[PDB]
Amino acid sequence: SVMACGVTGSVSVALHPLVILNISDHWIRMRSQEGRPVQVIGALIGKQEGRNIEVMNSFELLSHTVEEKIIIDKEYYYTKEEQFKQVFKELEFLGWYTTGGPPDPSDIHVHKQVCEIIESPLFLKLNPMTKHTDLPVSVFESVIDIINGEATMLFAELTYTLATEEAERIGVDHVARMTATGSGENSTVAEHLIAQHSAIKMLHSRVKLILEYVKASEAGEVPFNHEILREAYALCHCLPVLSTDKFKTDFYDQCNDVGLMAYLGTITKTCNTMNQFVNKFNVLYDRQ
Amino acid sequence: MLIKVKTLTGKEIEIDIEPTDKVERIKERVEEKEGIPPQQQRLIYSGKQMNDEKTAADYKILGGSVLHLVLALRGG
Amino acid sequence: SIDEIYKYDKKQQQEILAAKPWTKDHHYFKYCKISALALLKMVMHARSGGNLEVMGLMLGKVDGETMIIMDSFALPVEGTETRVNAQAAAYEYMAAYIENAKQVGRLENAIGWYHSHPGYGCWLSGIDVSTQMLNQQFQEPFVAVVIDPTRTISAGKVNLGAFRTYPKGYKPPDEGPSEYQTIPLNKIEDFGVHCKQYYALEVSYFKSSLDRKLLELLWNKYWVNTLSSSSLLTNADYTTGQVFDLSEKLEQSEAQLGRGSFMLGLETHDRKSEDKLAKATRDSCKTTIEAIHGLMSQVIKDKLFNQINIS
Repeated sequence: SVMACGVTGSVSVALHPLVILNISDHWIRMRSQEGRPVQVIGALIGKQEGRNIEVMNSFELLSHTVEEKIIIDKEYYYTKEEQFKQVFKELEFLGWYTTGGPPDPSDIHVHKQVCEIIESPLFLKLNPMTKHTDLPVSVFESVIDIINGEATMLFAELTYTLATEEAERIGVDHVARMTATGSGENSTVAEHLIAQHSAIKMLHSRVKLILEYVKASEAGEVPFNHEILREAYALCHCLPVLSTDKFKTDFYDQCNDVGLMAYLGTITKTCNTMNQFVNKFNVLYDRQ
Repeated sequence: MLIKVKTLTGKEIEIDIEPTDKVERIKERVEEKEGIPPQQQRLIYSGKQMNDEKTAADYKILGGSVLHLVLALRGG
Repeated sequence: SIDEIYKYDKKQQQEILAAKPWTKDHHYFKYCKISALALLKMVMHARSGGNLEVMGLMLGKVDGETMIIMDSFALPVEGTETRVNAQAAAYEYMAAYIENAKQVGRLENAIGWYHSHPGYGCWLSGIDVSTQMLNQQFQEPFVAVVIDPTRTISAGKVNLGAFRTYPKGYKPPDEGPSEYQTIPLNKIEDFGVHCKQYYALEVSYFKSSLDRKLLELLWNKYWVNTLSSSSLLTNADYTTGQVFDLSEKLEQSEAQLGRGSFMLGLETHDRKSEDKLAKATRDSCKTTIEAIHGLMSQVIKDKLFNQINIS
């Protein structure tokens, strides 16, 4: 590599999996057709709110190789910049991604061209040749650093986080599971309750990390503390979440409505089989 | 054949037609009777907008057939 | 396979397009596989509309009775629940997009359209079926898709149905039931007629490395808010509306069964008002299931949190 290897910069970036599945899919297509694996270079869009960056979405760009350098075509980008901004104008341009193993000069050449669009673009690099089990995307920003007195564009690496979007998550569930319907149609109870189930299972796991911490600060292995224990103490005390006389009746009033609602539906269902029984019986045992 | 056409005044007009005739001609007959320029006219035959250079036998229009006239349509 | 699916074949589409099997049968298709991309982009675009309708397009291919949805992209077009063939306004933006797409290396033809019905369920309306029926002649292959982006957050289950409708004057089979997500007071009627005209297709997926995970990890914190959906107030308006309309249907049923359909050596055939109680029982189920589903969001809180007290 070629890297400054400095202190972590002034922005944070957050990392998360489907888009690279979009990239991989292309890579497989391209590889089958041409007869050699072909990389794609592309844009990132997302947001920045503060100094922290949420990379929300991406799209592939066009490129060409003249010499050993890569040139991304500008006219192409500007046309795609006007169409994409009409639908998504909340999102904005963060930077780019490339493909390959450790950092090299041909990435720094292309990163200077991106500096023309926004003066501070992010760089992102994915190795699909990774022999390693951890997440093989690594994030950089470029720093202008002086080495031997001459100013050099050198990269600096960023750590990551995970962030929002429940609307999007419910699709990541479906995507993840890849389960098939059983004998029926899958039940209404089943389909409805899955979130509720998993939610309990999160609280099981949340109780567990707090609990083992409080014990550890008493026992040894973690030292004694005030700031975290005062807060855990306080967390216990809040329960149960209301007990007032005011809540009880309004809670039951809604429960009572949904108790009548259910009763009037189970009768309607029964009425139907009764009308069907009476129809079939009269034809056969009588003359109707 | 004589086809009836429903106009935008709320009435119906019968006009002279040959099956071989291009349909843009019918627009002109409708201008002649209803005073609406063929430039802004759109002929709808049973739910669909009639073409211009295409003929009336291409639409299988008979002498009992009825046309609907409406102004220009654009999606947006 | 896992990689065979990812590559697109131009020739497989050229054979299919010549052959044109769909003219024989429009109930022909049966499965769907939709990309992880297609789905996330479709939910986010739908959610950006708010509680206001938006349309987008899907790029894909077909292979046998499978439809494959490779990618999707949004359109800035208005006319989902008003304009018949709203897509036309979109055409110029689509022509741009497909051209831009081909040159980077995505060559896959348009498979269909997606739109969304926010806060009233996943079903095709009068506008939607009428726009699909033109598309199955002209556009082929063309499939309708619906998603709700608010309902989905509560249940945790993605409601996504990809459908196709039958052309005019085609007799439906006995294919009735589907997922029950309530409709408002005047929209009830519209579902009632249209449902048998179409069918939903079953969905599969695949996954790898940038979008999924910010969401997966975030849910680990996030989980509390989905259990405080508390529907009974949020969409209180739904219960009063459906129940007053369900009463009008029972009046229709009392007369229908009471006097009888006038027939002289003729027996009823498929209709959306044929055997009124048999229809009606199901309308009671879509309203009841949502109501108890409301109770179940309440029941969980009450048992999990409130029973702990202070020991």
